[PDB]
Amino acid sequence: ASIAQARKLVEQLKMEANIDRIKVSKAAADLMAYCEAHAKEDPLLTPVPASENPFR
Amino acid sequence: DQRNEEKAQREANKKIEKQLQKDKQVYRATHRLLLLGAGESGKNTIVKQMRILHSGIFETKFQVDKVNFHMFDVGAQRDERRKWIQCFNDVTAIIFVVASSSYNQTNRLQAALKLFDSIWNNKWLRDTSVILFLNKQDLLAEKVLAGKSKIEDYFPEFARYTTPEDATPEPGEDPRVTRAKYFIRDEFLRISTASGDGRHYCYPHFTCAVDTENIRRVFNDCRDIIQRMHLRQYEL
Amino acid sequence: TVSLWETVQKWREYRRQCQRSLTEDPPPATDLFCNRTFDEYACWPDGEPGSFVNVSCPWYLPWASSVPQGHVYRFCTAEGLWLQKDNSSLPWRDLSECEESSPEEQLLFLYIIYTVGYALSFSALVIASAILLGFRHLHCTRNYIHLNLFASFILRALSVFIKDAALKWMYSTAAQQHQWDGLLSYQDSLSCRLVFLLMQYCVAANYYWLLVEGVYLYTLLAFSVFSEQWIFRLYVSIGWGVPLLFVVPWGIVKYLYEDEGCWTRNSNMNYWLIIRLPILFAIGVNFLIFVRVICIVVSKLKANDIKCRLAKSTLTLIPLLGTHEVIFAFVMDEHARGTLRFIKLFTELSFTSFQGLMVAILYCFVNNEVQLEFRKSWERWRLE
Amino acid sequence: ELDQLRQEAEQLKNQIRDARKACADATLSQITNNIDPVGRIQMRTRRTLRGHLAKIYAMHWGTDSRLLVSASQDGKLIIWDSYTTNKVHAIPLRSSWVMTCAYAPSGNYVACGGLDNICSIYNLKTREGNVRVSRELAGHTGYLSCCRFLDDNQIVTSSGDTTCALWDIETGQQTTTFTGHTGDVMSLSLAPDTRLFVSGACDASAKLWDVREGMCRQTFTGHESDINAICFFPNGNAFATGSDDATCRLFDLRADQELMTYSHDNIICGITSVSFSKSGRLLLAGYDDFNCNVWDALKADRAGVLAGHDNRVSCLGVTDDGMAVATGSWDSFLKIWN
Amino acid sequence: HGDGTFTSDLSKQMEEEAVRLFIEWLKNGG
Amino acid sequence: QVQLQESGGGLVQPGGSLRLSCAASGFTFSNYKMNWVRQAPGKGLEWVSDISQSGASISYTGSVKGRFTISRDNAKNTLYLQMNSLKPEDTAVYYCARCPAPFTRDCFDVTSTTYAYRGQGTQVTV
Repeated sequence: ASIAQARKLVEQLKMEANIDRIKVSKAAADLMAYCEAHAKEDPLLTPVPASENPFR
Repeated sequence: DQRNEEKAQREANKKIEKQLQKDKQVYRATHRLLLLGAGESGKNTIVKQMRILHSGIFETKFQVDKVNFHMFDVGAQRDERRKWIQCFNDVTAIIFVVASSSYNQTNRLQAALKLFDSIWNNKWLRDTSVILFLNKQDLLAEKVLAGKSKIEDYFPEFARYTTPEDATPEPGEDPRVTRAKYFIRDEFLRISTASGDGRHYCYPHFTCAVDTENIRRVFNDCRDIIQRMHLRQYEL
Repeated sequence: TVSLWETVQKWREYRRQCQRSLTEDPPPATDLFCNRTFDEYACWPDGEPGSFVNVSCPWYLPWASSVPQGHVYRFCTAEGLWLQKDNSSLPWRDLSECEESSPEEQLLFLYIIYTVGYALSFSALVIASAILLGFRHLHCTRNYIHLNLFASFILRALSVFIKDAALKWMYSTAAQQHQWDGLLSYQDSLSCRLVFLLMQYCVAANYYWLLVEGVYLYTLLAFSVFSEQWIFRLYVSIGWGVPLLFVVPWGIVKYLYEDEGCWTRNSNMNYWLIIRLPILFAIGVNFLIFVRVICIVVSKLKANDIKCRLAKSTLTLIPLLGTHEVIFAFVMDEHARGTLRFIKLFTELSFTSFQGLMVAILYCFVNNEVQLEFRKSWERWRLE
Repeated sequence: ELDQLRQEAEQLKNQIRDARKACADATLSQITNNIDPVGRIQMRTRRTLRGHLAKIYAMHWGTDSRLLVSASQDGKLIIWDSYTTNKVHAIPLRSSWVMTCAYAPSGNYVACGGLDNICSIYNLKTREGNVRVSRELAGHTGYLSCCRFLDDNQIVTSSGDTTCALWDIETGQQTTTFTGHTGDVMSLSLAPDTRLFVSGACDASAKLWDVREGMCRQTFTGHESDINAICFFPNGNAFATGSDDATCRLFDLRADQELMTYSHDNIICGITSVSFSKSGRLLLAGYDDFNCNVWDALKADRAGVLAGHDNRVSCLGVTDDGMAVATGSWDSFLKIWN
Repeated sequence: HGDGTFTSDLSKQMEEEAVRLFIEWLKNGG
Repeated sequence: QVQLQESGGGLVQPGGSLRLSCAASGFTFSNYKMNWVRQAPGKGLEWVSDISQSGASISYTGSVKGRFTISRDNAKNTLYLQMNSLKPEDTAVYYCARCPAPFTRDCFDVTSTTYAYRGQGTQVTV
């Protein structure tokens, strides 16, 4: 049984091995670009006036 | 219009508040208990005797002197408890059942002591009292009277241990049986008297699986737990 | 004892027959005689010139009965006139035979003590009441009972301040001059009586909220579990409404049979028992609760330095139930005399005046929960 | 041989670490250093929803950003109108030990579960008008920690038996089982397209699952202790995890590695709940020390604190329209923040 | 109670003082 | 990634010593309370010894008192178990286990059958 989980574990690592990984700088840029593209429509980031705030 | 809607919503809100207030009276009138024990602790026999006198979790409800008790027994959960133990942070007490004859899994009693230590020193269970059931007392007596036990082998401190003066031996009890009993209790009280700090308390009891006094023992500890809580709030 | 109103009635009665004497009595038929007069004190019959004029002690005096064989004398001579006092216009008169016939400082000492005590208790409790009300996390049945107890202490202190002022307005220079003239004064007024009726209710209400504190604490420990809503209704009803059941009958009895002195002087002690006995009942029951709680406390400490913790517990529990009253409570007013009366009044007045201050400190200011709130509020504001 | 298999997994382990290291050009903090700080984020308690008797483990916002469901250990599900603070429903639970709740996107159903090992489905829109149980999904051998609806007929559950399950609610059966975790699965988070979901477990790792294929695409490590909370970034290409090691971390799916850590020396308690703001610039985390910390998700700076709760902050939720945040707590109160 | 007993004793003391003052006034020809 | 590597096991005659080392990586070693557990053939997992974050508080199971000593070096991120005068019943696989959460007095589940923060043990035969 301990062998059985080992072979299943190795097979899982095979799938995780054969994946395409983008560059971290490229990944960081996408999250950076996304937050900038949606900054104006974030009510918590930009405090909205107390006329369209339902909790105000 | 909108006023018809919002008045309807307040009409629905008051039916809920009326029902929630009723539920609050029942919730405060019931004492919730977590029954924790190893499989070979005798805890299942304990649940069975209370059932005749009156699944990821099993619940039993017993009433002592018109006081409601709701006891919850874990079933079909893994031995990993560090997450689901936090659900019982506000029970009246945790009933920890220990097989006291299990020192001879090599050392079940040392495992029971480690579990009690983790329960006692968990940040979310700091205010939760523990009722300690030292269960296999009949089996402990029979084992230690035969001379094959050798508690010193698993607990070398038992060689130099002496029965405390305040010990109350049961009638006909051999002093060796009495001495073995109180040593294991003092194993648990060494953990409990450290870090208790007058917020939660340990109520050890020498039990057997078929004791009819067990529901009374739980009832008397719960009333002591409630009284100590009230006296703490009054700074008494 | 004789009152100012009863004295002015007799003196005005006294003036009426005397003025009849100055007219109905026949002339002396002898010339060169000292003429009959009436000063504001004594009625003077005319006398033969050359000897004393004998008139008894005026009977309107409260001490007139204590001097039955008293006689005011007056002397006129063949000059035909009375002899005036030296360097004075008014005639000479000898009144030693009819002469007038410290509780003040001790009662001043007492008034100063409880006025200071009640003022400090009043100040601390309004601060403490705000603290319990301010923090929403402190809102519970226990603190609701405490808040009603704070109100009873605050109302009692206020009723004392109003009561003390009413006694001053009742014995002022104008009030005296008005009862001398026979004119209506603050004493006749109905606002005067409700002031001392207010004292009786507020003092009794404070005693019955000390009773509710004990009864509520008893139920928690007696393990008696109840509908927490109905429980509270019965408790507010007892704390504020039960005193009405014996204070209103006291006012009714006072208004019908002893309506004098603005309901201040306990002339008939049976009528004063209408308020005292129900208060004694609350004191006695709350003292039994005190014993039963300490008996519970000692059992808990025996299981887990008993004395220092028992002392802290006994000393902190005393103001919450007012158990300092049981010392002199069963020593009735009818029998407390001399230094016994002063000591009984001193403990009762001094300890109860500072009891509100004690309660505000031991149950709000040193309270761990209250201290936790100001620490975290300081921490929350520190995060700004 | 077990040792031969054990060594082969270790060797591949090294290659995946080398592959991850090869793609590490610059830290996200280096890319983001030129961005302006968001400043001090000052949020106040606009609402306090009261009515739960015992502590709250779970809340979930409705897709209307107005209704929300919360689960308390008193055995109650309460659906609130957050605008009016009026309660719409009070659903009594058969098992009081509830650990999770979900609100269906349609608004017609809620789900809850806990120590009974069951996902109970509730119909909010019955003909009679009384909320009744639609289904009980049984098959987990450990407690349910999290559940999220995909639609009215599919829900994904995570369990203390170390598995995740996809359910067909009509038949009440598990169509797919997600295995590969070794500890309790504590939390799950669906991708915005609901084609994938991530789970964080007590093995200190996070896994990305393909719903239709029912297989683990990726496993993410870097945390030291149990992961309690997980949430996708809004674009669906990243997610954040909160752990008992007292840190939050951001993982990028396509970079296949940890991207940033959110921690401070003053913080030594675990994170219970995490959620992103609407644009993903703010990461909000509930903590064991009764507080919520607002993080600058791009700069790893504490932008703010929510400091209202008197007990453990157990659950978190940001509305779909981004207007408000809800915090549930062990003090039995829900707070709404702007 | 002590408040009622203190007030009663003080009112009797004040009453007698007012009574004495009224007589002390008469001798002054008021 | 949390990883614990045990070494130093072997075959020793009774009364002979062994020193076990646990190389730790992937966590702040100084923040955690460390454990030693064994598993004898045919039996369950058994707690042996634990050491606190600084190395001050130490506990043992009674069967190894005065016989095994537990030591930690936070600088090198290593856990030690010096075993003296071994007995045949000490024969087991010895696991280095870490307590699940940092800065905690309680230590839950380290003897569970599928505990995560436990290494692959080293065999000791006496």
